[PDB]
Amino acid sequence: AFCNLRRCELSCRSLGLLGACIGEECKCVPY
Repeated sequence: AFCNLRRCELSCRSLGLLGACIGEECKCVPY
């Protein structure tokens, strides 16, 4: 299985971050 990486990005774009993935679990971070 993959991350919901598009939803992960879109959920953190409102916070000003770039979303990424580890295995199937996602995290976002500032520029």
